[PDB]
Amino acid sequence: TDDFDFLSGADEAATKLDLARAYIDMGDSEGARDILDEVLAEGNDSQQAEARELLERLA
Repeated sequence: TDDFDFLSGADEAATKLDLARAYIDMGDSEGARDILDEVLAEGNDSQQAEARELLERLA
């Protein structure tokens, strides 16, 4: 069953890191930034670091 199919905080941050990259590829830096900010709050230390890297490319 799919009764318990839900994603695990880090899996969500991982997805969001990739979504953020897609927004960047598309030139929507505002859309990328909003998603990256979620990673800052949600991701582990590595994902937070990566999100910070991506945020710096936007500046």
